[PDB]
Amino acid sequence: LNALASLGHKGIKTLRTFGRAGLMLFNALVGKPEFRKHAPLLVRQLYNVGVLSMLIIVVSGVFIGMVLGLQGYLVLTTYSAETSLGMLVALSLLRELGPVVAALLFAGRAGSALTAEIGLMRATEQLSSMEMMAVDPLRRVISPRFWAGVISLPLLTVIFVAVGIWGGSLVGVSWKGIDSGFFWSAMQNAVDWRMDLVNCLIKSVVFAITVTWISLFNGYDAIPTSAGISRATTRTVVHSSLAVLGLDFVLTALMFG
Amino acid sequence: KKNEIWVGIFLLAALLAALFVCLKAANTEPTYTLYATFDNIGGLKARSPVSIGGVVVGRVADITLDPKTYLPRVTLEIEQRYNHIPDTSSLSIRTSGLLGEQYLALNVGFEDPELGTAILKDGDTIQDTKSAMVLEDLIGQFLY
Amino acid sequence: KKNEIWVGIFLLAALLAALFVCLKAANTEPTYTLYATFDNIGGLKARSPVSIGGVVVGRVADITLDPKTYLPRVTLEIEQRYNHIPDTSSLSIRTSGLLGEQYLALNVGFEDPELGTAILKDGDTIQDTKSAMVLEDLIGQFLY
Amino acid sequence: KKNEIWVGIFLLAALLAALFVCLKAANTEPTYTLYATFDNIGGLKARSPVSIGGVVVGRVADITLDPKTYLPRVTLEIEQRYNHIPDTSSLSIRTSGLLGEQYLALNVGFEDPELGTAILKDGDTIQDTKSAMVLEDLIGQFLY
Amino acid sequence: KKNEIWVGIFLLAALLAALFVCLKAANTEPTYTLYATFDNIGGLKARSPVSIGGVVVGRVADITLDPKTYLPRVTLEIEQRYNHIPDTSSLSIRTSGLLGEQYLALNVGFEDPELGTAILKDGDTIQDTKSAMVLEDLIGQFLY
Repeated sequence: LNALASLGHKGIKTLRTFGRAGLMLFNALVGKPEFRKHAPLLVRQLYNVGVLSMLIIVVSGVFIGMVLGLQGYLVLTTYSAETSLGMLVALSLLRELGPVVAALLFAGRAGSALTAEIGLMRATEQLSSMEMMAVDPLRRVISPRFWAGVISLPLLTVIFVAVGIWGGSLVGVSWKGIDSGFFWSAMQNAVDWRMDLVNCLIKSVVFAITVTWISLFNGYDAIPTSAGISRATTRTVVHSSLAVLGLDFVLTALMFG
Repeated sequence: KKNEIWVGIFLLAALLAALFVCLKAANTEPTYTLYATFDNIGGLKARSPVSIGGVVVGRVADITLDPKTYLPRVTLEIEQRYNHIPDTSSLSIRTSGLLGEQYLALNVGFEDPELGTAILKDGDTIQDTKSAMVLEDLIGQFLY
Repeated sequence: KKNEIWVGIFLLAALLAALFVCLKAANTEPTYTLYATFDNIGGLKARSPVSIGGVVVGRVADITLDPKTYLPRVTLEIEQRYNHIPDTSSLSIRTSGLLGEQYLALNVGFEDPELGTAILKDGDTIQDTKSAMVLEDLIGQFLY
Repeated sequence: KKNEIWVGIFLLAALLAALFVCLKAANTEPTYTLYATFDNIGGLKARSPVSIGGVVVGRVADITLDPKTYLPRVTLEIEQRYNHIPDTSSLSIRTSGLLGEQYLALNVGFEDPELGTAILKDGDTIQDTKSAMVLEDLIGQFLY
Repeated sequence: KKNEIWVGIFLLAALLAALFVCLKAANTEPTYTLYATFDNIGGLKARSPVSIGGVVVGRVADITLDPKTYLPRVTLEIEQRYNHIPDTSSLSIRTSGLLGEQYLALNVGFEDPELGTAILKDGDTIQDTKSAMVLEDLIGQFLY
C-alpha cells in the first residue's frame, strides 16, 4: 500500500533515536573517573537543579497536604473514624503521591530547563568548539548534569513528603478539632520500614534515572535552530509525563502484588 | 549507521526483559478433586477456603447442582501430596465471624476402625454434611 | 522499499495479535423468566441471589412494583435446563447471617400431588406466602 | 561562593526532613522457638497473642500443618531470657470475648517431679493441647 | 481538510464520554405529600424507607418539628398513582435487624367502615404513633 511505506520510514527512524539515547549515555559514564575537576563542577550544577527547584516543591507540598486533610476529613466522618486521618495522609503520601507528583513538578521545572541549556549550547556552537579544545563534552558537560539529577530527586522527595505531611497535620488537628496526641498515635504503628519507608525511595530513585536521561537526550539531538529547540522542550515534558506514569503502574505492581 | 539499530535493539530487548520478570512475580499446584454431597451452601461462594482445623488446604468452586437428585454435589480441590487421610471425616461450613466468608472448615481425625483404613483421594465422596448456617431456622423455632 | 514495507507489516501484525489476546484474558446464558408475589423485599436489591437450597441459581434483575395492586411483581431469571420442577415450592428471604445482603433462598420439595405435576417455567407467577421478617413482633414475645 | 552555601542548607534541609519522617513512621529481639502440636487452631492466624495467664509474651510466626502426620505443628516466639519454665505446662486457646482473636492463653505450673526439672527452651515440642473451641457447634447444640 | 475532521472526532468523543459518566456511573417521580404527627423519631433520619408491610413505598423528605405543639410532624413522599388508600392505617417505626437503619414500617388494611372509605392522599394527617421503640425498654424489661 502507498500509505504503508510512510510508516516504513518511521519504524526505522523512531528506533534509531533509542539507539542514540543509549550510545550517548554509554559514552557519558565510561573512563577517567576524575574527581578533582568534577567536585566543584558538579556542585555548581546542584545550584542549578536542586536549589531553584526547592521552592516550588515546598510551596506546592503544603497545598497537597491541606487538601487531603480537608477532603479526607469528610470521608472519615461519614464512616465515623476520626483517628484514621493520621494513617490516611501518611499512607497516601508515602506510597502514591509522594513519588508521582514530585517527579511531575521536577519534570516541569528541572526537566525542561535542563534541555534548554543543552540545545542552546549547541546552537551557539559552544559544543562544537569544545571538540576543537579536544575535551570530550559527554564526560565533561553531560555527566556533571546527569549525576546532578539522580542525586537531587530523592532529596527532593523527602523534603516533599515531610512538608506535605506537616500541612496535613494542620487542618485536621488544629482547625478541625482533633487532639494532637491522638493523631500521631495512630500514625506511629501505621507504617513499617521495610516495605513502606524504603519503598518510597525505590519509586523515587528510579524516576530520577528516567527523567534526567530523557531530558538531556532531547537537548543532544534537537535541531539547533531557534524553532526546533522550543519544540524539543515541549517534547521533553510530554515524554517524561508518560514515562513517569508508564513506570509507576509497573512499580506499583511489584510492591503490592 | 548499522550500529545504532543494534544498540537500539539491545536497549529495547533488555527493557522488555526487565519488564517481563517484573510482571512475573506480581501475578499453580496440581491437586485432586474430591466430591461432597451437601444440603446448604448459601453464602459460600467460589474460591472459598477449604480448611482443616483452621489452616487452608484448598479451594471450593465447582458451582453447579446435579439436576437429577438435587443434592449439592461439590468437587473440592485437595492437593496430591495429601495421601494418608482416613475415612473419618466431617464437612462443616463456618463463617469466622457473623459475616466473614462462610468458608468450609471440615473435620478429620485418625479414628482408624477395626476394618483397616479406607482412604480419601482422587474423586471419592464424604456423605457427611453440615446442612445449616441459617439463623431463621432455630430463631424461628424457639420464638414461634 | 523492501525493508521498510517488511517492518510496517511486522509491527502491524503484532498490534492485532496483542489486541486479540487482551480480549481473551479479559472477557451469557439464555434463560426463562418467572413472576413472583413477594410480600416483603425491604433489604433485597437488584441482582440479588436466587437460591435453591442455598445454591445460587438465578438473579433478581428487575426491582419494580406493579402499580395496580401493590403486591410486588418480580421477574426472575431461571436457566433453561431447569425443566422438571413441580409447583410445590416455598420462596423465602434469608440474610446469610445478621447483615448480609438479604438474598432469596427458596425451597422446592418433591411432594407430587394426585392431579399430575404442575411445572414452573416461562412466566409462571408463582404464589409465595413468605411474609418476611420484622423481628419486633418476636421482641414483644419474650417481653411478655 | 553563593552556590556552596545553598547546597549546604539543602542537604541540611534534606537531613532535617529525613529525621522527622523516620522518627514519626518508625516509632527487634532475638528469641527461640517452641514447637506445639494441637488439635484445633481454628480462628487463630499468625502473629496472634501468645500469653501466659493473659499477658502476651510471644508471637506465632509459623502457621503450617506438618504434612506427614496431620498434627497441627505450631512454633511460637518465646523471648530468649526465659530459661526457668518447667515441663508442667497446659496450652489453652482463649478468645477474650466471643470474638477477640481466638488467641493463645497457655498455663504453666511450678510442679516439680521426683525426676529432675526438665526445661522447655530452644525447639521443644510441648504436649498439652487444648483441643480448642468448637464454638459454632457449641452455640448450635445448646440452642437446640 | 484534515483538521476539520479531527476536531469533529474530538468533539464527538467528549459527547459519548459525557453520557458514560451520567448514564452508567451516577444515574425521579413527582409525588404527593402526607402529614403525620409522631411522638418519637429518635434515630429516623430523612430518606429512610417508608414502607407498607416492609415493602418500601416512600422516603422521608421531612425531618422537622412544628414549633407550636411539640409533636414531630413528618410529611411523607407517596407517589401520585396511589389513589385507593382507605383511612384505616397504623404508623410504626421499625429497624430491619438489631441495628439496621431505623425505618418507618406503617400498617394498612382494606377495613372499610360503614361510614364510607376516607381516602389518604394530598396532605392528610394521620393520628397515630408508636413511641415505644427505644433503647431503654429492653434494659428496663429484662431487669426491674
